[PDB]
Amino acid sequence: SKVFIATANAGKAHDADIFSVSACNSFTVSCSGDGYLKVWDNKLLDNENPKDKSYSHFVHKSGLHHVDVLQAIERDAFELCLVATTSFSGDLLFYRITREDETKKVIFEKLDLLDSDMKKHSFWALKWGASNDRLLSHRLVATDVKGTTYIWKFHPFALNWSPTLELQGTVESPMTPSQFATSVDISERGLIATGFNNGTVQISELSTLRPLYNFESQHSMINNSNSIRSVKFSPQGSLLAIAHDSNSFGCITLYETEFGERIGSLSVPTHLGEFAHSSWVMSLSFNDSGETLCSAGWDGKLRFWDVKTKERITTLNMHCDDIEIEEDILAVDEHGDSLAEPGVFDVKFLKKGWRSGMGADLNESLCCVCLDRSIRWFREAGGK
Amino acid sequence: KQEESDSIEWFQSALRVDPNDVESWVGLGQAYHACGRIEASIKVFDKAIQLRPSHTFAQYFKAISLCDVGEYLESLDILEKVCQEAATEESFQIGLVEVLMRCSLDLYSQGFLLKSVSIAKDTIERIKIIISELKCENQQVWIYLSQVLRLFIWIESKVDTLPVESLVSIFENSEEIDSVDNIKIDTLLDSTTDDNVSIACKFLILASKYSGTVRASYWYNIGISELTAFITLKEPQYRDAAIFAFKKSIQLQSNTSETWIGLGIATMDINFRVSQHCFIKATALEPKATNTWFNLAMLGLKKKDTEFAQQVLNKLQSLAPQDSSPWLGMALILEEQGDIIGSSKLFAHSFILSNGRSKAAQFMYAKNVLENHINNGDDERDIETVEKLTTASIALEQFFKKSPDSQFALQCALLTLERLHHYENANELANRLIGILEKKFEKTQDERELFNFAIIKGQFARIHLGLGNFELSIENADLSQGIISESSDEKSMKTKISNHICLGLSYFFLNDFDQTLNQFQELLSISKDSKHLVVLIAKVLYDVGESDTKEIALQELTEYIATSGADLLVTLTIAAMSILDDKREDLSIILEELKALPLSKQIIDKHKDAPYLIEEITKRLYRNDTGKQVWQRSAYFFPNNLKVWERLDKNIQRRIASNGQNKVTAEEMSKLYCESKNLRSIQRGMFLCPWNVTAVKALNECF
Amino acid sequence: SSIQELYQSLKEITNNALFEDRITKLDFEKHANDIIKDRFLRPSNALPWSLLDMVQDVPYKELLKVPDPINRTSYQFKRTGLEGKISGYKEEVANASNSLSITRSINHNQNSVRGSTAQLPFTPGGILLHKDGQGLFDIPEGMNRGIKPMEWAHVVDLIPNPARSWPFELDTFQKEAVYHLEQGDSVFVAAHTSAGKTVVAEYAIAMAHRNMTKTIYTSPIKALSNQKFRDFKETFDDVNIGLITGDVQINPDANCLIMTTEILRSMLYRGADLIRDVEFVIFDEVHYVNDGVVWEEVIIMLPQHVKFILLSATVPNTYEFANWIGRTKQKNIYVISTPKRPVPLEINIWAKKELIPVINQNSEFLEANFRKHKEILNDGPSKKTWPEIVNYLRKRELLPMVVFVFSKKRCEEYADWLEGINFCNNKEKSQIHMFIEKSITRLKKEDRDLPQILKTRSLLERGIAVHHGGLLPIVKELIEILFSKGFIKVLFATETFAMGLNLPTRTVIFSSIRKHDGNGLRELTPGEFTQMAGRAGRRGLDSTGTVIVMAYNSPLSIATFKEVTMGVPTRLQSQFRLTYNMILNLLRIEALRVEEMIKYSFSE
Amino acid sequence: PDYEKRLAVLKDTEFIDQNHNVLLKGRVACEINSGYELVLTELILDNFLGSFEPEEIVALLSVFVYEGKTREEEPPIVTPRLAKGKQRIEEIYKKMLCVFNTHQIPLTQDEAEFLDRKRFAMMNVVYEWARGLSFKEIMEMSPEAEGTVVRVITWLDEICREVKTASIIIGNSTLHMKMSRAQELIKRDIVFAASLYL
RNA sequence: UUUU
Repeated sequence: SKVFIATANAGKAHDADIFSVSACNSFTVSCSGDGYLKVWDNKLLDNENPKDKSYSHFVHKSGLHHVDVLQAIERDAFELCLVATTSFSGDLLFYRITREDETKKVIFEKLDLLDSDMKKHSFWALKWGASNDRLLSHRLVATDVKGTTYIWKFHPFALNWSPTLELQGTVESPMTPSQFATSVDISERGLIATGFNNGTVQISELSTLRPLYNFESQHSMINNSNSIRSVKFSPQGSLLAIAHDSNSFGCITLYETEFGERIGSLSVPTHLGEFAHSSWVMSLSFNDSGETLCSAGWDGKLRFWDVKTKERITTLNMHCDDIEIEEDILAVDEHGDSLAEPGVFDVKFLKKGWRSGMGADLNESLCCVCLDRSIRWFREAGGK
Repeated sequence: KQEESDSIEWFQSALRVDPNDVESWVGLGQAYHACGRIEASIKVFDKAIQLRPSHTFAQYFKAISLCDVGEYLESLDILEKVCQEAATEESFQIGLVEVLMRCSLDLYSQGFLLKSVSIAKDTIERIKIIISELKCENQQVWIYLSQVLRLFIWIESKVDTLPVESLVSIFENSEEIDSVDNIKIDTLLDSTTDDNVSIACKFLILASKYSGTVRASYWYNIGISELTAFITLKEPQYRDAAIFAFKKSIQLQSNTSETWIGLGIATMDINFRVSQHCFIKATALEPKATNTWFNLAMLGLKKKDTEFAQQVLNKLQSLAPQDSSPWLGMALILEEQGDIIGSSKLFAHSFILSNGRSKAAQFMYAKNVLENHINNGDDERDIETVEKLTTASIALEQFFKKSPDSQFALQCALLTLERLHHYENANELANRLIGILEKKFEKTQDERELFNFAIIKGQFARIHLGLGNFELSIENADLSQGIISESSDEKSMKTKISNHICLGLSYFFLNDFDQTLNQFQELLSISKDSKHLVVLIAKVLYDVGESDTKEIALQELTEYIATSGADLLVTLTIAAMSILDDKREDLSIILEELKALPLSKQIIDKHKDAPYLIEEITKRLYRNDTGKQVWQRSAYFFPNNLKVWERLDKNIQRRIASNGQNKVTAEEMSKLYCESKNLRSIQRGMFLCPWNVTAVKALNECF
Repeated sequence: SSIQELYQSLKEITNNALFEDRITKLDFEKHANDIIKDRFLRPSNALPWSLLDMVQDVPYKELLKVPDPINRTSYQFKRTGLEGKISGYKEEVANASNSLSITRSINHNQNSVRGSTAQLPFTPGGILLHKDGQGLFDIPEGMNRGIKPMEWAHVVDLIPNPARSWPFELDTFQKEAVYHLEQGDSVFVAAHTSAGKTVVAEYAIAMAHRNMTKTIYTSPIKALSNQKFRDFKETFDDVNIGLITGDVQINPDANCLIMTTEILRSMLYRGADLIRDVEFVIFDEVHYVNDGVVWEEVIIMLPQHVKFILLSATVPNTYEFANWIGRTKQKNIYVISTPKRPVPLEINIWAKKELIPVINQNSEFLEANFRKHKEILNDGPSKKTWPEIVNYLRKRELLPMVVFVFSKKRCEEYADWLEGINFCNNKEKSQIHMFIEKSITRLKKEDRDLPQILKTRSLLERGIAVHHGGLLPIVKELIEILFSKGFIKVLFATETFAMGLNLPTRTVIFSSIRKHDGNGLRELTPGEFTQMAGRAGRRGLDSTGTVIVMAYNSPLSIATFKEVTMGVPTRLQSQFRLTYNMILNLLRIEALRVEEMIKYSFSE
Repeated sequence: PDYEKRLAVLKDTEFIDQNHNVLLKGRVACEINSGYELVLTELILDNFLGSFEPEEIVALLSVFVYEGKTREEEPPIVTPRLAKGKQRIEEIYKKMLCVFNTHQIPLTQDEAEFLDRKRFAMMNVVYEWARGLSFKEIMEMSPEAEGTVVRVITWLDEICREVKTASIIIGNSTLHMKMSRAQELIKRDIVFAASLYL
């Protein structure tokens, strides 16, 4: 991944901050603080505004900050697409996405999968675990404000549609008193990683739900900075990338999950020390092959790293004037503050063939949401 | 006929005539491999496998090629499947062992020291299986075993994992040099009082003896193993055996550089002329090797000839600028001479170039960083110093994985972790150090070790004080004070002061025996007088609450002020004490004092504690007078200060810290977002710091 | 109220039946002693560095590197019988910084594409100290003291299972080149531009792909690399191609890699592992001569398993260079030359609104027509001459036309004199607008609004464009693509546009026959004119190629006209040079001494 | 004879010794692949560039990539350190010309007229591009066309790479960090836009 | 006053 070309964008897509983004083969999902959920069609034609092929639905008045989509072919012909979101109030909501036969419009259907006793908790993070030959049932993992990780199993059928969520168990925080669980991830090999606000990461086994490792990524414990913002597993390898703060700096550390030992860190010279970004790292993403890592920075840059050599490859700069339609450009916010270099909230790699359009048919894509309330799409030059 | 390049065209023509010949594809791939065309051979083997999936040798050749290009996972899977399909073939098993060993060595070189030992154990298990079942013996498998056994000696923190059960059966299912080393299987089995590392090295020297080019290689391998044992254990018989083996190997061929390098290494101290001649011969044999020059430099340095070492290191730097050894040698030379800045720069360059592959680079970098920042008078707000300490701590953590139980490195790491507030790792490190010292002093039955014992106990008490174990801290402080009380030297006063501080603070915090704390702090004040020490003692005495304690604290603070002059910290502490004690005359005097500080005393006060104190005193003496004028003056002098704009305008404060003008943390930035009292900004600030109470409370209070 | 209570209070927020930016009801604004006590009079468990400064005190065999073991035994496979299958094995009896061999070990840490100076190169293809005292050495080499303790080229006159097939019937020279490549050696083709030299390169790439090897395509101009990359992307199926630049690498593990000559030379001098699998290196535009052209050094430095395919224009010095290469590298190379052009070219002179032919199809000069020209006339273009010629060619349907002007300013000046002439319909204008809009979507609004882009867009939407070296590369690429699409009718170009590029044109017009290069005005050499005037006919869509040389109120000299239009063509010249970087690298490598490299050269 | 004279010049400047062994200066000059290796090697060998900023160093190195065949009056320099570096480079080049003329080596047209052309006329443009100005303002203040500026910056990228490697060889880490920062700073926008054929 |  060396050359990235912008293919489409949509400024002023949402009315508030777009905190997360997710993609599937059919569409891309965005959640914002205004309480809406927008579905963007991935199969665009030449000379088509992205906002023309978009559909929105209102979920919660308090806004949404996490989103994940699960798409799979559950039977010979049955197809299910599920969207899970969590709100600022702490509610976990599930929606089924389907399309009309004639108009081809997207329909939203709300699902009820949590019992009354399960609705008393405040969830923060979530992640869909799809079937990857590890076990025949899909998985859902979430964290709460008390530090506990929950694991479920989703059963679509009881072909008869009757979804049901079955709780497998819970994993508690490794330290007393409990801390805030800020991020969570699940791998294809059956591992769960959880990040905490004190800088501690815990890894537990999916099958038996018992802790394995407890490594501490803090540079120094002089101050109470250095919380964990993002934890990501490598798609095929035994590698775990950690994004953590360092007293106004952003750091990335690499660990190997077979034995849990520190491998190294990614850093570049910035206006000394070992820091990857100037402000903070808010998101991380691996490509399909697991050889390139993308970090979204609060400073307004997308940096691409070589995993094996731990060296930077290229940098993408974000500007408010990159929006095609000039009437959608948001130069200043509601307080007159500049947005010429807006920070990135989330970044996502799209698989080959997911996103079609201006030459993006045979190579990997990329999507990001920024502070100017915009959503942007890129494509990798060349083919594969 | 081994004329591989000549058959490429013939195989290509035969393949053009018939594109479905599997043997033509196999021959073309095996010809490409010997011509350095590894990727083309990989593709050819893939093609042949696609034609005939049941072909067996094609998968083995593909696995070897994948190992050559460095793809260990796919080759390991292929070879495991092949060995499962047919376990009778010896070549397949040997190739699997080879790939396992190469993968382990590559992981070791790449820094994956925890999986290297596991793969080495797997390789040893496979070798045991081969020897026990197939009853097949060859030189290659023993060389592979010896290469694997070096991983356990190199990674000494994981030496207890060595499979001593499989190795016994490996050495029980199969004389000139035996009289020197006396290393035998029977002597190995009937041994006692032998350390783990010694047994590891003795196991290393049995695969070399259980395996004229071939004989020369055999004797050179035995000599290399004995040289490794001599370096690791420092016993003369290993040196004699190594020299004997090197002499025999030289008498066999005498046309290889490595034998001369080994002979020069084994005779470094017995005679320097012999080592010089050996290194010159080795350099003349192979001029493209940069190790001989470094060995000659080290030999010259061991004889205290600095000019020769400097010249050879200059030549070596001209030769191999990317290697980290010449920089280490130059740094050592400059440290011996007396230059300090250049030595630090060279140590840093060596550490950066090493990339974790050198223990010595890590150790010298950590020692230099500790030396340069032990009494430098620097604060904890300097990013560069804290980052240097963090890098030194990481380097020492990497160092302890290969060579643990080192006293000097353990003490340096203890000091670094004390500076870094990592009180949990320091506890384990100090436990290991105490155990090592106790083991060392319980054998020689000496008494000179009691001096370092007291210092280690004092450090261990400080670690407990930091962790919060007041009882153990008091016990260790008492032990250290008792062990050394009549001594009068430079290293005793520091330990005495540290023990007094630990005792007083530990009693005050939990024991509530304020009389003992008062006695110890009085003794400390009698023994020393420094600004920070007297300020800490005054704060502790004030926190006690006794009227006599407060009087003593104020009196000794004023005495220090009279003796050493005026300082901002002491004045601020006195002002705080007066404000908490409600002394109107003292408050007015301090308000007169605080409002006329020199500019030097205002540039230093980066957190504007003084203006806050002036505002607090002003509002507590003149009803409700507005004291914002000091904030306006401070903003006039310091418009780019984050603290001054808090009292004047939060918009300016949010804007200034927004885009990198000042360095602001996530909690502070989240506080700035929420203070605009807007739904979007409140959501932003709660997303940044979800555990903040004010953010969630404001979001709840919105609607 | 801890965080748990606050988060429990949040769940009471019930959804009701547009977004509104709400304002909180919380008020952010004598317990002031708690802050003072916590800030100025709070003892702590963690001792600051000030106290550690007072209570803390700081407290050759292992620096060596023992040589690694050695293994001299290996395995050999002995097949048996017809259709050889592995029957038995027997036990029978070097890094990048030590050996020059191709069989040295591969280190996976370094780049396999670029390399490093820490690696020695591979062996190029086809190219006392004992101061003993009492029996033992004491003086190392290079010092004054010890330790004091203290093979031919052939000319050809003009496959059962071909690796590539084409619909049309191949030319004789194409068939000869394909046959000689199939036989397994080198070729050296010298033919006119747009005569079908790309067929040879395509067949070479297909042959390499069949044999599971790789190909390298080099050109001395970086502008041609992108065009060739797009062309081979569109042409080729089942084979992947890549592009290597100074910084960007696209598909590094591709069968075909396109780069420049300097990148290949830098790769060669640093021993990149890429050359291990490379079978062909193709040298295009060999005839190019400018005072980046370092292809001879590449020829010298290449390994011995690499073959050569060299594509060039018609020059009379081919055999000398072919023989030099064959003798130097011990390679068999064949020389194929063809003067045939698919579209005949006719030379005309424009004078007094009249086209007067002076050289017919058979390259025969016409003295009577030149005399007619000279007498009819009895100096540069004016503000009313270009529209007249444009209308004249529109009346006779002689578009598209290309005018070559050898100055940046005069091209733009001439294009502005065509105001009031339009060549596009409504649909054509809409399509051009759409393409321009879709091309510049990767830039910012500030970049999209540059005056050059606006001016070019104004010109492009009428069928008129200008091509010269002072434009932005994106503007030049847009102009070239739009011209290839067939939308542009009138174009003013410099010599940049006369090199290997797609150029469908029906008429070529020369503003002048004098070019100012270096120091001093100079009349065009026959090679420059032949290359520039040789692009005036489209194969299969045009019958003849019209070439017009313009005279403005003054007759053209017959001597200069004959010298430029019909004269002895230019010859190939050697551009080999000596540089301090070259000598220093050779001295550092300590192999292939500089004298040997110099003596193995065309000049010597 | 040209090779012998070049060897004599290399030995006279302490790049090699009497035995033709490559010295430290000769090792650094092996990595520079522009047309002026010796001048750049002696510019970066000592600690002259210690006080400079990354923008100042990247703007100063543009003399080695700009042909200088313009026809306008140069504007005054933007920073004093750029003028100091210009003086240093001119003095080094005068000394090199003296050395070359001592051994009677035939020079090229560009080497002979290095100081007779306006090769320092693009320092301001490169400095302002590194600072972060837009291309419209850069073109408004430039004395050349768009293609010339694009070519100059594209070549300065490779110059920065070479200086990174040379600084790694020398033993200077501050120069390495400054070169990395400058390389990140200059690579942006329309100058380094993706090709329309990709 | 082209090419880079």
